[PDB]
Amino acid sequence: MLDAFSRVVVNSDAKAAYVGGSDLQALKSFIADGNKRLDAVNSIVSNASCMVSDAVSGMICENPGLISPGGNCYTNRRMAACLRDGEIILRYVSYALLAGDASVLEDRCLNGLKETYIALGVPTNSSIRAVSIMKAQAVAFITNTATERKMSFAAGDCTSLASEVASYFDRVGAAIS
Amino acid sequence: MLDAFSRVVVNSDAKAAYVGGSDLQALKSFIADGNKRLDAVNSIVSNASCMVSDAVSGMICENPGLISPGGNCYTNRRMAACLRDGEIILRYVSYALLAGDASVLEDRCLNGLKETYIALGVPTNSSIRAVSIMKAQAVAFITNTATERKMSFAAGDCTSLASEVASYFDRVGAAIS
Amino acid sequence: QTGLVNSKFSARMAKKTAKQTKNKVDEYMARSVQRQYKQAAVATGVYGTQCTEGTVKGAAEASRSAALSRQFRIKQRSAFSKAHDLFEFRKHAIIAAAGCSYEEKMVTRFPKLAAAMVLGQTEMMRTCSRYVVPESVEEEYMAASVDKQMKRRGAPGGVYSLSCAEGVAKGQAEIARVSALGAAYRAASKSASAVTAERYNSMAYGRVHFAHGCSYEEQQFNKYPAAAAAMRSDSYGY
Amino acid sequence: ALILAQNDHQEKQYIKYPKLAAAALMASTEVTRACQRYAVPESIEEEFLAASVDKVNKMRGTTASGVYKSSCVEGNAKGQAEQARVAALAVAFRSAQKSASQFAAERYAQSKYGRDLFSSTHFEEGYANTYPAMAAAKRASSYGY
Amino acid sequence: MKSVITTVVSAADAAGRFPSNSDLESIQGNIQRSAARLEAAEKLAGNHEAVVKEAGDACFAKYAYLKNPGEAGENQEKINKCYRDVDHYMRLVNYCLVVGGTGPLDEWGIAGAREVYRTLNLPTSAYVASIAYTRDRLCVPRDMSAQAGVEFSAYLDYLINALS
Amino acid sequence: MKSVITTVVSAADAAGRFPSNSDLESIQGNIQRSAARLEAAEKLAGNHEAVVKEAGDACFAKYAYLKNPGEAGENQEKINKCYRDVDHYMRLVNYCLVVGGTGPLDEWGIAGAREVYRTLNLPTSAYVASIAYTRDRLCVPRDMSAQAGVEFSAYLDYLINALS
Amino acid sequence: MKSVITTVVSAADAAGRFPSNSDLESIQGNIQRSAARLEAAEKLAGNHEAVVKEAGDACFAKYAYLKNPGEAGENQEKINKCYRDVDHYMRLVNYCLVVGGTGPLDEWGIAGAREVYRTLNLPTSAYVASIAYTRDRLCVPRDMSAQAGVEFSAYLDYLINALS
Amino acid sequence: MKSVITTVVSAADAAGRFPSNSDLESIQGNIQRSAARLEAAEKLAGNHEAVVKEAGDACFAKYAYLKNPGEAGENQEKINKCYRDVDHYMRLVNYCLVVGGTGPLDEWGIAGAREVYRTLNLPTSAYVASIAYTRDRLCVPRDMSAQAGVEFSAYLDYLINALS
Ligand SMILES: *C(=C)C1=C(C)[C@@H](Cc2[nH]c(/C=C3N=C(/C=C4\NC(=O)[C@H](C)[C@H]4CC)C(C)=C\3CCC(=O)O)c(CCC(=O)O)c2C)NC1=O
Ligand SMILES: *CCC1=C(C)C(=O)N[C@H]1Cc1[nH]c(/C=C2\N=C(C[C@H]3NC(=O)C(CC)=C3C)C(C)=C2CCC(=O)O)c(CCC(=O)O)c1C
Ligand SMILES: *C[C@@H](*)C1=C(C)C(=O)N[C@H]1Cc1[nH]c(/C=C2\N=C(C[C@H]3NC(=O)C(CC)=C3C)C(C)=C2CCC(=O)O)c(CCC(=O)O)c1C
Ligand SMILES: *[C@@H](C)C1=C(C)C(=O)N[C@H]1Cc1[nH]c(/C=C2\N=C(C[C@H]3NC(=O)C(CC)=C3C)C(C)=C2CCC(=O)O)c(CCC(=O)O)c1C
Ligand SMILES: *[C@@H](C)[C@H]1/C(=C/C2=NC(=C\c3[nH]c(C[C@H]4NC(=O)C(C=C)=C4C)c(C)c3CCC(=O)O)/C(CCC(=O)O)=C2C)NC(=O)[C@@H]1C
Ligand SMILES: *[C@H](C)[C@H]1/C(=C/C2=NC(=C\c3[nH]c(C[C@H]4NC(=O)C(C=C)=C4C)c(C)c3CCC(=O)O)/C(CCC(=O)O)=C2C)NC(=O)[C@@H]1C
Ligand SMILES: *[C@H](C)[C@H]1/C(=C/C2=NC(=C\c3[nH]c(C[C@H]4NC(=O)C(C=C)=C4C)c(C)c3CCC(=O)O)/C(CCC(=O)O)=C2C)NC(=O)[C@@H]1C
Ligand SMILES: *[C@H](C)[C@H]1/C(=C/C2=NC(=C\c3[nH]c(C[C@H]4NC(=O)C(C=C)=C4C)c(C)c3CCC(=O)O)/C(CCC(=O)O)=C2C)NC(=O)[C@@H]1C
Ligand SMILES: *[C@H](C)[C@H]1/C(=C/C2=NC(=C\c3[nH]c(C[C@H]4NC(=O)C(C=C)=C4C)c(C)c3CCC(=O)O)/C(CCC(=O)O)=C2C)NC(=O)[C@@H]1C
Ligand SMILES: C=CC1=C(C)[C@@H](Cc2[nH]c(/C=C3N=C(/C=C4\NC(=O)[C@H](C)[C@H]4CC)C(C)=C\3CCC(=O)O)c(CCC(=O)O)c2C)NC1=O
Ligand SMILES: C=CC1=C(C)[C@@H](Cc2[nH]c(/C=C3N=C(/C=C4\NC(=O)[C@H](C)[C@H]4CC)C(C)=C\3CCC(=O)O)c(CCC(=O)O)c2C)NC1=O
Ligand SMILES: C=CC1=C(C)[C@@H](Cc2[nH]c(/C=C3N=C(/C=C4\NC(=O)[C@H](C)[C@H]4CC)C(C)=C\3CCC(=O)O)c(CCC(=O)O)c2C)NC1=O
Ligand SMILES: C=CC1=C(C)[C@@H](Cc2[nH]c(/C=C3N=C(/C=C4\NC(=O)[C@H](C)[C@H]4CC)C(C)=C\3CCC(=O)O)c(CCC(=O)O)c2C)NC1=O
Ligand SMILES: C=CC1=C(C)[C@@H](Cc2[nH]c(/C=C3N=C(/C=C4\NC(=O)[C@H](C)[C@H]4CC)C(C)=C\3CCC(=O)O)c(CCC(=O)O)c2C)NC1=O
Repeated sequence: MLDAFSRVVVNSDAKAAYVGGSDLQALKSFIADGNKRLDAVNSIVSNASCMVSDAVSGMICENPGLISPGGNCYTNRRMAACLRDGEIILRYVSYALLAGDASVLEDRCLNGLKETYIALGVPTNSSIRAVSIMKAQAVAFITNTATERKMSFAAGDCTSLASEVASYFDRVGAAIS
Repeated sequence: MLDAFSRVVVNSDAKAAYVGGSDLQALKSFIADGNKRLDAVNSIVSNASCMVSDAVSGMICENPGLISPGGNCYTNRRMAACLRDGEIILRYVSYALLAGDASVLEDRCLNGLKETYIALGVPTNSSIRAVSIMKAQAVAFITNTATERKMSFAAGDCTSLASEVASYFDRVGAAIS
Repeated sequence: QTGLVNSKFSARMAKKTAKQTKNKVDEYMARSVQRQYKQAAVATGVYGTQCTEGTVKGAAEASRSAALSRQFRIKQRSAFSKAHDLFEFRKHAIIAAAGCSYEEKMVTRFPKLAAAMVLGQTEMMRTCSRYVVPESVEEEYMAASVDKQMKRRGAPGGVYSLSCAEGVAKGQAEIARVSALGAAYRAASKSASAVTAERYNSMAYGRVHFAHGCSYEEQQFNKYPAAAAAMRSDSYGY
Repeated sequence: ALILAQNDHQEKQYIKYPKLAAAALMASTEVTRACQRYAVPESIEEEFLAASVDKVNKMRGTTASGVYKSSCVEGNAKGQAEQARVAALAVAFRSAQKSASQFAAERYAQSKYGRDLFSSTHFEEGYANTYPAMAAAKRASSYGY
Repeated sequence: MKSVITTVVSAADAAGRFPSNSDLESIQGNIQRSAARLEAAEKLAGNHEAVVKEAGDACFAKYAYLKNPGEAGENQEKINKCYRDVDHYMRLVNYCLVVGGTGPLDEWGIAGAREVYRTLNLPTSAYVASIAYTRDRLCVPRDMSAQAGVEFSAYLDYLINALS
Repeated sequence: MKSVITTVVSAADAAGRFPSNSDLESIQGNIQRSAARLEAAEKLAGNHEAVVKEAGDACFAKYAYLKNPGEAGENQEKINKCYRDVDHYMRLVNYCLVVGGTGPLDEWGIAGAREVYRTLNLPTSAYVASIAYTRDRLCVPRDMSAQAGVEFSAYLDYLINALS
Repeated sequence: MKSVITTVVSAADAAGRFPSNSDLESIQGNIQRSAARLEAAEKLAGNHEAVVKEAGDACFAKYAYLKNPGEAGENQEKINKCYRDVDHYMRLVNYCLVVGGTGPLDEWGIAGAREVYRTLNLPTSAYVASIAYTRDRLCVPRDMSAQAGVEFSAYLDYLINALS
Repeated sequence: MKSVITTVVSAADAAGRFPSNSDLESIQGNIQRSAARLEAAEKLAGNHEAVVKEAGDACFAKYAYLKNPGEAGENQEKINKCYRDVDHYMRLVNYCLVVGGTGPLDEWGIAGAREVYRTLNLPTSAYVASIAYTRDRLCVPRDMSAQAGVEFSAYLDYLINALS
């Protein structure tokens, strides 16, 4: 497990160096953009039980062929599995939202997830739909452009926080396919 | 495990009444001197390893009848096992010292250890000497009257929260005896 | 080029073969069922103290090099002792799948998932060895009566085996000594509602996994539950 | 070539023109990857079983007395023979770099390649069904290697 | 009682270590943000008997079919067991901004709460029709300070998303 | 490795939940302390090889016997190999002051130390004869400030609290 | 307690076995070697006041720096108790000779060793410094035999190699 | 294969110890004891065609009901599958003279032997009849010497104690 405060002490390690005075600029900017970085998470996880139900039904009204027999989401048991793994995925990109590094996920969720939907035969293109539709709600929650919840905030720059939740969300799609 | 935050609400629900503004007499004060709390807990860990050679070796010099054949602490298997459990009564109270309540220690240590102090041969007489000096040193280590060390402090008052280090280490003898 | 045997120098086949991917889908499925049982251990964000790693200056780091080198011994087994616990772990893991055909689809598929789910179900219900101690010598001589019976599979012909091996270096099992005696104290001061399920489910843990028809042994379990909380399978020699 | 021709014209094209019947064999193994240079063995016994057959395939790169033929030869100039070695490993790193869909295709093909041209009995088409790379290393005896 | 600082010191028990500098700096943040919510506590706690008369029927404006013959909110011993119970959930979250952690949430409204709602045959979607109307009744001018309805707002829809 | 957030993100990982308001406040002390806690990063990293010379021979001031044959410091490169390590010891605690958590000093330096110093036959007090010269060479206003200064000594004697 | 004989009973305890013709056959060697190892048991005991004194300061003849205050080896009351420790070391090394193994030394000396020399900040190689004077001082034609000189010295270096 | 060597190294293996003083004298008794345990082995090997034959028909002399139809002696080949099964045991107890423990007997000869016989309808009361005939037929000046006859007898009755 690593993060952006401890990524530099990995980076300074292998060349046998320290945390130099000019490398602090990503991290001195962190603690001042941390007051808005904590203002970003509670916008997401307040509505979180809807976020999987908004998205996986968005795969249902996109593709209704999966709730037929033969589909991987037919039976009443397997949708209890699916909604469970739907809300796993944003539970771990929310960790990297507070951590600022990808070293939370492909050591805890992505290492071998490509191969463990291989033997279960889970259609990986359908899981991409359950990744991107969650991502679309995420950037609309950060920039508050989603229609039917208006949350109070402090004004200022937030345009780069939604820029990185794209980078985490497509990565979990990048490694499942 | 509670803290002094969650100590006071277990009786408020026991009368089912809401936390009033009359209840803010303790809560204005505790957050205000909260920096006066952990500015002494730095001193508690900063003499961790030397503590089990201060009061415990201050016990064998009070009574040398324990190192010869005929003592409970005769071999190194029980020489260490007296001072190994010396530092645990340092350790468990440090969680409770900042907590403002002994809910951390008194379930995981003080409940059950009295009967664990039954079956062994550990003397009731030497069960109270170390807990006084390691109270009376932390009485000094709050007050910085250590005769060979005066460390860094934001100087002023700290003897108000020196009342807890006497109010904590009395229930050791009140519940083991 | 030619074969690896003659007329060629360096190694080949940097490609995950069909057996090699079977191990990884086993391991990912096993880490999931490992972490899922520990979610049942700590059910809040406040840690239950049965997750207490070590309790002195160095016992927490000391538990690391013992646990993986013990796992090295489970990897170091013979062809017989690997074929035995293949078939033996799974039919215990069949039994924990109480009335589910779906779980016994994939427990005959992934033998490490069979291995990873049988022992963690015990640690969820704390129906195992160091989680429940008897109350008097009424049951103390009874609970440790099967303890000398269990290690008969350990040393088969007098000569000891690597199942019950404790330390691989100088001064290792002596930190394991003082640790589990603290667990023997950590088993002594649990909650009131806690301990009144460890006994009343270890007397159900034996009656499904070990009894199989004997109504005499059900008298033994339902009056002495701590004698059943030591009973384990043939795969652990100890 | 007579036992892979689909037409009766294609049969006549191989009988009369011998340089076509040669390269019609060779081109079939390139596209349906049943060469040695495309076969990765999936086990340590197969890497022994493939090694067991090309010890006989290299044994016709020498004469009846054991002196070397002109066929199996890996160099002609100062440094070329070492350059053939550093060449052939990049073939080998890319033979094991196929897609997941193309390892499946030549798995059935090399099994089909061995039991069509070299096998005449039931045990001979048992080593081809079970280990494809052992059947993929069966050369065509007009080479030396 | 899940709290802020009980969540810290337990891994120093669970891995067995001493309190270092890294363990105490988390409670340096328990000075400022601990203060800003405690104004919103008694601002709500003095008036908990009044805000239930628009919170309870906000479900019953939506779900008046629970007053049918043979139902869950049908009659006066169930009505006065309804109007008694709608503020119990707020006394849970009244103590939430007292400690700062989610203590009485995860102690007295989680375990079996999905069970006994189905088992006593009362709708789980009824309380979310009773308490989101309370949370969607925020006028930060006449309520409190600016930030005091930010963490406090996050509890009132936590129970929306946890319970259903 | 271990950070300020690593415990409170694993306290929601082992629980398997999204982060509640308990650990939402956990990063509040991360930003109130960083005003002067990485002050001693490049102040140290701009002055690190002055104090390797200052305290690195102040262990040979206490124990001036090490040049005898048989023990470690008897030739030129072996004491030159010492000065690498006493650089390393405020390397991986200078990492710790900006990491916040106590990860990479345990992950690399302080754990496993008892087993390798026993084998390589060198006293662990012969290290702390150097480290204990450093903290009483720090000045309270001159080198850094006070709240900067408390996060230098309490890492420095926490070192020897786990070396002794 | 470990010896020749208390090994093979606990070996043949858990196997459900009666001691067969290897278990007793190991003790068949343990009677003739007991003549050669208890020849050295009481010559150590009959002259034990020799080794406690001009080896304990000969220990100090290569660790002489402990005599300074600040350290723990400086004054006479910490010589009054200092020579008492090697009295427990010359006692415990005598009792291994009447057992047949390293039983009483490992049970009484090694268990709890590594944690009280360093929490007392005693340099643990100085507890080895006496033993090196003891080893090659016992010559062959004078003190012990040739076959008793080897095995007491084989009992001796167990106290060397376990301490550091 | 439980030998007088292998019984002690596994005891020090699992505890993680070197070959110590408990292990030096444990195999001291494998020369002066095996100065006589080999003496039965070359006596058994040069006279095995007669010893097996004498103990063979001593079984059929006692229980002459094996010849009947239905039992374990009714045909010529079941006569040879009995005279073979004592030549196996007169090799296995020859082998554990050479081992010096129970190794060849307890692993390859008696382990699960009480399942093959009870399923194949073999009277294990006749196996002890055919072994015990030679258990007294040894003559302490004539078969071997008395330091070898107590050795050879002690391996037979251990097999008799097993099957009974
Ligand atoms: C099928 C016909 C179909 C759907 C199901 C649905 C899925 C979908 N939704 C969006 C956009 C949003 N989804 C949101 C989630 C929720 N909205 C709510 O009101 C609650 C709080 C929550 C569910 C518990 C949100 C907030 C948005 C953003 C818009 C907004 O301001 O509300 C998408 C992507 C964009 C789109 O297609 O509209 C999809 C696929 N849409 C369907 O067509
Ligand atoms: C039930 C709670 C729990 C979970 C989940 C878990 O993973 N462990 C327990 C409690 C716990 N343990 C630690 C820290 C450590 N635990 C180990 C042992 C494991 N780590 C290993 O590498 C191996 C070998 C495969 C094992 C068995 C170790 C070595 C540590 C680190 C201690 C040290 O080395 O100094 C923690 C604390 C994590 C944190 O927040 O820092 C907890 C809660
Ligand atoms: C279950 C396998 C077994 C048999 C059979 C047996 O006799 N003992 C166990 C394992 C075993 N252990 C040793 C040596 C030691 N074992 C311990 C264990 C105790 N210490 C603890 O902290 C705990 C947990 C409560 C226990 C049970 C100790 C201290 C030793 C001494 C280590 C040493 O001296 O090297 C052995 C081999 C030697 C022996 O006869 O005990 C075995 C097989
Ligand atoms: C032809 C197939 C051969 C038969 C039959 C045989 O017994 N040996 C083959 C011919 C041959 N080659 C050499 C020497 C070299 N051959 C080299 C090429 C191999 N090394 C590689 O890395 C690869 C690809 C993976 C191949 C094919 C190299 C290089 C040499 C060394 C050249 C040099 O100048 O030393 C010989 C001579 C005997 C020997 O093995 O050196 C023969 C007979
Ligand atoms: C004659 C005095 C016996 C008797 C012997 C029979 N044994 C038969 C089969 C048999 N016996 C064994 C055990 C033996 N064989 C071994 O290789 C070893 C150890 C190295 C031992 C101890 C086995 C395993 C078997 C089955 C396989 C085989 O044929 O060898 C047997 C035939 C049984 C049958 O045909 O039904 C006979 C007659 N029977 C007696 O009653 C006395 C005791
Ligand atoms: C009866 C309990 C088992 C058993 C288990 C062993 N545990 C050993 C180490 C160990 N295991 C845990 C439990 C951890 N794994 C989980 O799956 C869960 C919850 C679902 C938890 C908390 C802990 C905390 C520890 C260290 C403490 C300890 O047990 O001493 C272990 C190795 C030896 C050892 O150190 O104990 C074993 C063998 N023992 C048994 O025989 C049955 C299978
Ligand atoms: C009216 C708007 C509600 C409603 C209220 C009812 N609750 C009934 C029983 C009940 N509910 C709980 C859960 C809640 N009440 C509490 O007092 C506490 C904590 C202390 C909690 C979490 C409990 C514990 C109980 C039993 C004791 C009690 O009366 O409080 C109930 C009776 C149903 C029946 O008897 O069948 C009613 C009418 N029920 C509704 O359906 C709407 C949404
Ligand atoms: C100097 C102040 C000490 C002293 C130092 C010596 N250390 C020697 C060897 C050594 N030390 C370590 C651990 C250390 N090196 C690291 O890179 C790190 C972590 C970043 C640590 C904690 C290692 C791994 C080694 C072996 C490799 C090497 O340095 O050559 C050493 C030489 C012993 C030898 O190799 O014979 C010395 C002299 N010893 C002293 O007496 C003073 C007090
Ligand atoms: C003298 C050459 C040493 C030295 C010796 C000191 N040891 C002190 C205390 C101490 N020593 C031991 C080890 C030994 N004594 C025992 O009784 C047993 C087991 C039966 C052993 C192995 C122990 C366990 C202790 C602590 C308890 C006790 O006093 O017996 C000591 C006093 C220290 C103090 O008063 O704090 C001294 C001076 N110290 C030196 O500096 C040189 C190297
Ligand atoms: C423990 C709980 C806890 C938190 C959650 C944060 C809450 C928090 N966020 C901001 C403050 C802010 N938050 C934002 C963020 C945003 N504004 C937008 O329009 C976007 C929707 C969104 C970015 C995605 C911005 C832009 C600021 C102003 C910059 C700043 O004050 O640092 C502030 C300072 C202003 C104020 O007083 O409110 C605080 C206290 N701090 C805490 O102590
Ligand atoms: C810690 C790692 C971890 C994960 C990554 C998730 C994901 C995950 N899901 C399943 C198991 C499953 N996962 C799904 C989900 C889906 N199938 C689809 O076609 C859709 C793309 C998607 C719906 C959202 C289904 C349907 C099953 C069950 C299949 C079945 O019942 O046959 C499994 C195997 C375990 C089991 O079968 O019980 C895992 C690991 N859960 C975890 O614990
Ligand atoms: C027979 C032997 C014997 C001893 C060793 C001492 C042990 C000892 N010290 C103190 C009293 C104290 N003990 C310490 C402890 C220490 N001081 C430090 O600098 C270190 C951190 C740590 C030792 C490693 C401190 C700080 C005080 C308070 C007075 C002071 O030293 O300033 C007390 C209680 C009150 C007193 O009498 O002073 C005792 C019993 N006394 C004895 O009778
Ligand atoms: C997270 C890191 C962290 C720490 C390391 C400690 C360190 C610490 N202590 C105080 C601050 C203080 N500390 C003391 C303490 C004392 N005065 C005395 O005379 C006694 C010797 C001693 C304890 C008994 C007093 C009196 C104050 C000022 C009053 C107050 O802060 O309430 C302050 C605030 C003042 C400042 O900004 O410098 C800090 C950061 N607290 C923290 O938050
Ligand atoms: C258990 C048996 C046993 C011993 C041998 C002695 C070991 C021993 N010998 C001497 C004292 C002596 N020890 C020896 C013996 C030897 N000197 C050498 O140079 C050789 C290495 C070795 C003979 C091979 C001699 C010759 C003396 C006389 C003075 C001296 O040389 O040191 C002393 C110092 C006290 C004294 O003056 O007696 C001691 C502890 N003590 C014992 O308890």
